[PDB]
Amino acid sequence: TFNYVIPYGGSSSYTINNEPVKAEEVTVDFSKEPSASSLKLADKSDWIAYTFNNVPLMATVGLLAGAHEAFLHYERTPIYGKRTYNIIKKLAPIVINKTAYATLLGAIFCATDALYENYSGKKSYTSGMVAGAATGAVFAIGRPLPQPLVWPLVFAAAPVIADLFGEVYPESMKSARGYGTPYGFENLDDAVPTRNPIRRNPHHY
Amino acid sequence: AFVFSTLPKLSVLYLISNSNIGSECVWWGLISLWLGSISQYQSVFVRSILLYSSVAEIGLVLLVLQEGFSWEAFSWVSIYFLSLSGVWHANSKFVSAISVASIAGLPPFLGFIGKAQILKSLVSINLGILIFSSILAATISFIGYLRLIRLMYLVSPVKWKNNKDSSFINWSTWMLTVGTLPMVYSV
Amino acid sequence: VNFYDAPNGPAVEQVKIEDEWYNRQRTEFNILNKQPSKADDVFIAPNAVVCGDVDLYQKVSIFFGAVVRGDLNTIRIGENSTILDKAVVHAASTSPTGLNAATIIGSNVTVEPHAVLRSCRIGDNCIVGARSVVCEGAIMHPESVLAPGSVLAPGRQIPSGELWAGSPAKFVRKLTYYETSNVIRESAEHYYDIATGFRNETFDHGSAWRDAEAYRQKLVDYKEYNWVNYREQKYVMRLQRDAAELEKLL
Amino acid sequence: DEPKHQIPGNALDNWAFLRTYAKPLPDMIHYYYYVYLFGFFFVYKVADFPEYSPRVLVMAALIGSLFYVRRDWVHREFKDSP
Amino acid sequence: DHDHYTPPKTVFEDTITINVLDYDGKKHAVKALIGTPLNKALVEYGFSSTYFFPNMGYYTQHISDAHVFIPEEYWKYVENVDLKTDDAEAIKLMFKLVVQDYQRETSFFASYLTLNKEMDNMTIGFGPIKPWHITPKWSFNGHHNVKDRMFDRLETGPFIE
Amino acid sequence: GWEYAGTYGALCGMVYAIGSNVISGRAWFRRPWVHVTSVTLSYLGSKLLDEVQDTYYLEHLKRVERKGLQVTEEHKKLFS
Amino acid sequence: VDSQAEWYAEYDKLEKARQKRRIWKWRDSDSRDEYAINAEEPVIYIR
Amino acid sequence: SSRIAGDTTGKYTPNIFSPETPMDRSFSHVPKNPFWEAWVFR
Amino acid sequence: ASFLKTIVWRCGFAIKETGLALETLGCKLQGNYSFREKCSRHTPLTQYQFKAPSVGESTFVAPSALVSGDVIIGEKSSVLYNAVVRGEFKSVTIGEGSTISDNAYVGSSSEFSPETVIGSNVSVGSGAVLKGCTVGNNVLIGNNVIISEKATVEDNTILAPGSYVPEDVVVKSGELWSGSPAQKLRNLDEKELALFNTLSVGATELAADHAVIMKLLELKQKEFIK
Amino acid sequence: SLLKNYPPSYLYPFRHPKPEGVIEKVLFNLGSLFRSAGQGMDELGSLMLGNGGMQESVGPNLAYAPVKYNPAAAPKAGIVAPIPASAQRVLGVKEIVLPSKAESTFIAPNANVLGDVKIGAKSSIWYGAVLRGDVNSIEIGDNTNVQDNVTIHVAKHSIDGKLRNTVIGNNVTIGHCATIHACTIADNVIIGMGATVLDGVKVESGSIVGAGSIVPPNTVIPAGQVWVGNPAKFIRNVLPEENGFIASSANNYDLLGQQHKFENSKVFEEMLVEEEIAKDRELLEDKNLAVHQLYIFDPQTQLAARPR
Ligand SMILES: CCCCCCCCCCCCCCCCCC(=O)OC[C@H](COP(=O)([O-])OCC(O)COP(=O)([O-])OC[C@@H](COC(=O)CCCCCCCCCCCCCCCCC)OC(=O)CCCCCCCCCCCCCCCCC)OC(=O)CCCCCCCCCCCCCCCCC
Ligand SMILES: CCCCCCCCCCCCCCCCCC(=O)OC[C@H](COP(=O)([O-])OCC(O)COP(=O)([O-])OC[C@@H](COC(=O)CCCCCCCCCCCCCCCCC)OC(=O)CCCCCCCCCCCCCCCCC)OC(=O)CCCCCCCCCCCCCCCCC
Ligand SMILES: CCCCCCCCCCCCCCCCCC(=O)OC[C@H](COP(=O)([O-])OCC(O)COP(=O)([O-])OC[C@@H](COC(=O)CCCCCCCCCCCCCCCCC)OC(=O)CCCCCCCCCCCCCCCCC)OC(=O)CCCCCCCCCCCCCCCCC
Ligand SMILES: CCCCCCCCCCCCCCCCCC(=O)O[C@@H](COC(=O)CCCCCCCCCCCCCCC)COP(=O)(O)OCC[N+](C)(C)C
Ligand SMILES: CCCCCCCCCCCCCCCCCCCC(=O)O[C@H](COC(=O)CCCCCCCCCCCCCC)COP(=O)(O)OCCN
Repeated sequence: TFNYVIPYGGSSSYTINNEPVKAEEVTVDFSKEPSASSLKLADKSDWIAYTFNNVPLMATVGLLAGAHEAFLHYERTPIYGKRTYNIIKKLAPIVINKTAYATLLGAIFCATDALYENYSGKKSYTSGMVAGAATGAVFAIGRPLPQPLVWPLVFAAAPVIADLFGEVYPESMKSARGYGTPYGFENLDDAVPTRNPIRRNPHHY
Repeated sequence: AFVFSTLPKLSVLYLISNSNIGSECVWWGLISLWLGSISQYQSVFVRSILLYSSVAEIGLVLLVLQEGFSWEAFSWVSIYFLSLSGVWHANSKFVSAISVASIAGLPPFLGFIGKAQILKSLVSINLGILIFSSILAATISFIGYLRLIRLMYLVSPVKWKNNKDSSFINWSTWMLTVGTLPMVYSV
Repeated sequence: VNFYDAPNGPAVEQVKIEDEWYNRQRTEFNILNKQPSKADDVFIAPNAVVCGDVDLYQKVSIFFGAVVRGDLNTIRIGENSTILDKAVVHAASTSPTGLNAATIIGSNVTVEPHAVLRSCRIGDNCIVGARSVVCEGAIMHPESVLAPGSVLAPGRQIPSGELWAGSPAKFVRKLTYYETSNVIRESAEHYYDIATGFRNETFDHGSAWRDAEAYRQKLVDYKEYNWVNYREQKYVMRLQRDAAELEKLL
Repeated sequence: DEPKHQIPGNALDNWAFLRTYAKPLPDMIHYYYYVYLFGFFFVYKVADFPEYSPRVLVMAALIGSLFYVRRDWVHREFKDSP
Repeated sequence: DHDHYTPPKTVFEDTITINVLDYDGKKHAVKALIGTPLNKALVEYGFSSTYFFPNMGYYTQHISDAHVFIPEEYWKYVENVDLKTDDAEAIKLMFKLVVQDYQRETSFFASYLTLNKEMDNMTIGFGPIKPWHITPKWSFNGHHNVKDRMFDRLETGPFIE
Repeated sequence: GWEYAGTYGALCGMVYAIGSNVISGRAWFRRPWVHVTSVTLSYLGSKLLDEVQDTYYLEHLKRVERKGLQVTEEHKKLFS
Repeated sequence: VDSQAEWYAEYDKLEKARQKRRIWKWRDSDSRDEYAINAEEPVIYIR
Repeated sequence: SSRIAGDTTGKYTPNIFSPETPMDRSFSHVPKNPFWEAWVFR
Repeated sequence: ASFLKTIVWRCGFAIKETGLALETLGCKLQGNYSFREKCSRHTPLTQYQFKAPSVGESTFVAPSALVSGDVIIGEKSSVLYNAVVRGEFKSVTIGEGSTISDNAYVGSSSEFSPETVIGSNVSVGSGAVLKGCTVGNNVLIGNNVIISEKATVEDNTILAPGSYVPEDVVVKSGELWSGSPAQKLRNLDEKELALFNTLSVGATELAADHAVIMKLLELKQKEFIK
Repeated sequence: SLLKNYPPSYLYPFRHPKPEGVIEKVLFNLGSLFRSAGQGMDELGSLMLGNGGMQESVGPNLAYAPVKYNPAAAPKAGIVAPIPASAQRVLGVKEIVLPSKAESTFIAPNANVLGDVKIGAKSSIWYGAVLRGDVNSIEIGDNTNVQDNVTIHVAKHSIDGKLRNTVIGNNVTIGHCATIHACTIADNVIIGMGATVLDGVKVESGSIVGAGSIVPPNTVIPAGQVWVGNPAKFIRNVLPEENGFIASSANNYDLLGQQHKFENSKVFEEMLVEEEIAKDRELLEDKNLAVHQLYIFDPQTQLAARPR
């Protein structure tokens, strides 16, 4: 409007609908659909199955962290001097404990997420928040004062961030095209494509 | 360090774009973006700041190039070359400041156009995680570039060697300032 | 006479002062191994003489008649410091105090006309008055002013924020906040503006060479000009000296 | 004289704590070799990994960030003992 | 009001000499002014550029530091540093990269000690330093055989060689 | 394409001459020859850039028409 | 000063620029290997 | 002990070497307090 | 106006700079590198932009002396060797019969310096620093006398060698002043008052002899050049 | 030198030898055209610049400068020399007194030494020093250094017959910016920087005059005394070590004078050649250049000495 007399923006009729018009005459899709593996892992029906399918990721991350710390300890120890102690006995707890703690935290998160979703019966943000909060509570069992408040918050926030930018964002902005005519405005006289642009072939790596 | 951190990249980007060498995985560019930004912020030495900036940016550029945006990577590499030339061949504080600003992506300089091409490409693919990471990592990188600006004009008197060999350096600084308006069509 | 171990070599041909028909004084010249260093915006007046290991920082102005001799030791002039007319800056080989004998001049220091500074430390934002002598080992602390016609005896110190005057310099008054913050810096900026003005009207190679060239051309036309390979003559001279020194028995 | 921030701790105790970083420093090549090797094998393996939910991925990234130990931390605390 | 003015002391009165043991083992008498940091006093005397290293702090690289051994009696005059700040990060980095094993309980950095009247005739020694690198221009190979002076280096600090 | 490329280029050449003088510590008016050379070269380069951009715009229009984008006469007018 | 003409001219210029941009944004893959998407293009390969 | 720095006629000069303190803008500054300054810092 | 003169100066300077550059290029093409000789580029009467030193016909200005900016020198006056007369910032005026001795500085180059006025029959001693001051007629300045800005020396006065005249101090007529803070010593005797003219005429005679010798030096230089 | 095939342009940078090639001849003629057009443009610009036209000329050599010979008062310190016939038929001066200097003496080009000035061997007149012997003779002894901006003056003896010549003894140091009138200085004296010695003052041997001190007229400073102040007054007697300092200072300034004489005396062609030597020293600092593998260069003159 760019005036001071009437409200800015506009209004669209709710009664009047515009019949959908295809973006192009022929649509070629270079985006592959989700794999059967993805759907299997995503299935939260059985909490135990869901947990056991998704823990490998947490275990791997714990193993990488433990390997990192163990290597740092091993690198410093001197080869030239003989050591009374056994290095593996010193280093094995590091890796084992890190992997176990990571797996336990990821198990708690996955279990609570599946159990809440089943009990509630709906896929919602709350399920992620309560799983994160429970994981952060387990993380901060014996930590000083600030940490009990901070970790349940950071952990609860992480599934919120994942849901907003991993699931809601793409579905929200699926229609936008970028070529031909703007999604909403097809009356405007813009070049109309016979086929959609294919910027890349479907990936295979 | 300057010639081998810029020139080699063009060949690899051309190979990737022309030979369809792209993967569905976004972990490597996301990692490069975050690691580079955090390491740039925690680095005391100025050479490490400049080296980690290239890691972060080339991670983002890798993510953009996998999705088919060849034109934007070829324009980015040229702007990045011109931006890096004046910071690396440091002789004048002003030339170095304009270079750091262009690498940072400030709008009056050509560096803004180069970063804009990548960011514009990112919004087309519509991946939320990449956009969020990009914004936060860019802020962290900006703090490192502000550190560089602080070191030159706000910390202590600065005396540098009089290496008066600015072959293309004056031209590069001019091309950075002036080039924004001609290349505005791209973005 | 002839220094044979000089960095650039011995002098093949040396002209006597009696034979010179024109003034050939150079504003910046190297004394043996010691080379003066200057920034791009340093103004050295044609009359001024700067020799030896003198480091001139950015925005340093050397006005007409000033001699900055860095033969005995190093002289460093800080940013935006102006040496005015007929002011001599010199360095002693050793100081009486026992500290470094370099003449270090800080930033925003104004050396008024005819003031002599030798082997002294002048702090930032200082003014040395006209006909003021700062002797070897005297340290002037920052934000201090020495009044015209005053002598700082060897090994003495002027504290910060104070005006000193008298032949045996003594405390006069404490400088006000405004004077220290603004007037001292402003004086250096004014003299910088004057030097910048002088620099804008100076040509890279002024048309003073033409007179010497006319003589050289006349000689060339009358075939008296000779082409001398100075580099070869320097090499030959050094070889001859080394042979002679080896031969000498005492 | 001007007001200044109070520094917690005694001067000699803080300096002693700072001096625990002055230890034989390994070369970074040893770490880099292993990271390059395992990273190459990891990239090859990653193509075959099952597709994970974004939420699980983000949680794994959080856990990895929390469990990552800075190289300086191990360096300061490393003791050659059982 | 109007109390008695205190005339300043002459340089002779306020010069303290410190005996500094160099890397080669020679003892040098370094005359110094009270109120100056040790690093500056050492730099002015005329020690080589190899004996000093830039302070490895985010914004302190212009300062040139040295590894020094301080006698137990003068530990009080060293300056306290807050661990939760970045000055501690500077000190930790210099210990990790420069001092390394050559560390001793008496090891300190020159910048954190300020010369005073009570430090007259103090004996200090340069502590051994490991090869370090920041930029190709600012580095130490490990050979103390250059005969230049740190004073003669006009460039303030490292940036880009 | 751009109808102000020549003017922009001349002004930018001025920007080069003044900037080069200022960076080196000289005043803007120094080295007058540099000013004419810079102005002419920048003007020509700006013009050349505009033709290059137009040429690649037309190449793109040809390519898109071949692919199957049903560009109208007015659209074919947009790309000079 | 015909304000109506100026407004319509400015709007037209912006609309033409938007159309040209959208036409420009229609970009297929230019990979040399990707012969399928670019079958109609006239290219010669020296290899 | 004091003198008028300002000159309305325009012939103002800073007598940096004057024994007497100029009555410049610094004359009217308020004296600070060690404890008030520390309170401000805190 | 001033803007027109500035534009005219900038145009002429640009043309002269280009001409000298083209001459240097011609020398480079010929292979002659005489342009790179660093010789004394000192000019006795330097001009800053359009402000040039006005000089009388009978005046003697030494070659080593520097008269800069708008300096009006009256007839029968002499600026001797290595004397700096700076009138760039503000104008400097020298009266009839006045002599500036060797290694003397007269100038008005401070930011707030008043216009320097020098009266008739004023002899400035060797080493005196005069900054923004008015000197009256028949005044003898000492060897190292420093006169600060805004100080006025009245007629028929002698300043003893080494005296420093602080700012806004008026030296009265018929008096002798001395000391770092100049204070009146004694009233001038009649012989000193009469001595001023003799000193001035003697200086003028010496200046004439120096001028003749300087002309001889110019003829010698001319023989080599032409 | 190892090689004799060096390009002529390299061997004679100051002036290239006469052009021999066709291309070189064309370049020479073009250079002549460019020089003439440039001088024309220079003159046109000088017209716009106005009065003076910013013209520059070579300055006279005032280090060894003549003074008008007085038939009445014969020269005492300097020699008298005839002036070229043409100048005689124009100027009319039969003879001119010229300074007298020993071979070892160093006189700065900036310095102005005029008329009746006798300078001893190993003495140095530094930059900006004006020594005027127009009216009376000035005598400087051996190993005496007149520093920067010093003015030495004389007067006429007058009816009284008071001697108004300036005699400076051997091993005397006159500090920077000092002004000396018609005074006598004995041997081994240091005059401080800024000190003004007025007429009639006798400074005895071994004394030191302090910096910025005005010694009142007709004052005899006794031997081995230090006098400082605006009205110079005795403060203390010279220490035994300070006599050694005096001698050391004189000897050091003698060595300094020799070094400065050496640097200043080189001819322009040599100075240019040395500038090229220095530039090539800077370029050749890098030791990974291909030319370094071919030969080892002489350090003082960067000419190939031996193969590598
Ligand atoms: C004079 C006419 C010029 C007008 C047009 C030019 C075309 C005709 C060439 C005529 C020569 C003029 C040179 C101008 C352009 C250079 C191109 C070129 O030359 O080849 C192109 C031309 C054909 O290729 P093409 O036109 O590009 O089209 C091919 C396909 O379309 C596939 O190619 P494509 O990549 O172009 O595909 C279209 C592309 C769309 O691509 C484009 O839209 C390009 C946009 C143009 C940007 C221009 C900047 C590029 C920088 C290069 C500067 C030119 C350097 C000159 C080098 C050669 C010198 C002759 O779509 C894409 O998505 C691909 C991405 C492309 C890269 C992204 C563009 C961004 C570039 C970076 C910009 C960032 C800004 C940085 C700074 C900016 C500040 C203002 O080749 C030839 O005609 C023959 C080459 C012969 C050259 C030398 C031979 C002559 C001498 C022989 C012996 C030499 C020895 C003796 C020496 C003699 C002298 C001593
Ligand atoms: C047997 C050999 C030993 C190695 C074992 C394995 C060998 C490698 C095999 C395969 C390697 C490929 C994959 C490994 C990770 C990729 C990184 C890499 O390889 O670079 C080379 C790297 C060395 O490179 P460098 O350039 O020499 O070192 C640069 C640093 O400055 C180094 O200097 P620095 O360590 O002294 O400084 C560390 C600095 C460096 O900074 C970083 O680490 C940046 C990384 C940040 C995230 C990285 C991207 C995350 C995206 C992951 C993508 C997958 C998920 C997809 C979606 C997730 C969306 C984000 O970070 C820190 O300051 C410590 C904090 C840790 C992260 C900071 C973020 C905290 C956020 C948490 C918020 C909670 C606080 C709230 C309360 C606060 C109160 C106010 O080598 C390794 O570190 C490998 C060790 C493997 C341990 C990784 C632990 C988990 C791995 C996956 C989790 C993903 C997060 C990454 C966390 C830490 C990774 C460094
Ligand atoms: C914008 C959007 C972005 C998109 C795309 C952007 C585009 C990208 C690329 C664009 C690049 C732009 C930025 C780069 C700029 C290039 C760099 C640059 O500016 O120059 C660098 C370079 C830097 O010079 P430098 O800073 O002094 O350092 C070099 C050292 O001297 C080192 O010394 P050296 O040993 O190396 O000496 C070699 C060289 C360097 O030597 C020199 O530079 C010494 C000075 C040369 C002599 C003075 C020039 C004479 C006339 C110039 C006119 C100035 C007018 C001002 C005052 C008016 C006077 C009446 O000598 C030369 O000049 C070679 C050229 C041959 C011409 C020489 C003159 C010939 C006689 C005059 C020709 C015609 C007379 C007509 C009228 C005459 C008077 C108006 O400048 C030049 O080399 C000058 C080149 C040509 C000289 C002027 C010739 C103009 C023709 C006369 C005017 C007639 C109207 C012109 C139209 C018709 C033409 C005939
Ligand atoms: C549409 C254009 C916009 C797109 C941008 C990309 C297209 C480029 C268009 C313009 C390119 C201009 C490049 C500017 C280079 C600047 C010139 C230069 O670098 O000169 C050097 C050249 O230095 C050299 O090394 C010279 C060696 C080679 C000289 C030139 C080679 C010419 C080969 C032929 C080129 C013609 C192209 C061939 C056919 C296209 C001189 O500098 P120095 O002397 O080393 O130091 C300068 C010192 N100071 C400035 C401080 C006074
Ligand atoms: C950058 C965003 C990060 C959040 C920052 C918040 C502050 C961090 C503190 C940590 C707390 C954990 C994160 C909680 C934020 C979510 C907001 C709570 C609101 C809420 O509980 O409703 C849920 C939906 O909100 C939602 O989950 C969607 C709301 C989106 C979050 C807010 C977006 C803007 C916040 C940015 C503010 C400033 C940015 C700087 C950080 C339930 O929904 P339901 O569907 O489950 O219904 C129930 C049927 N069972």
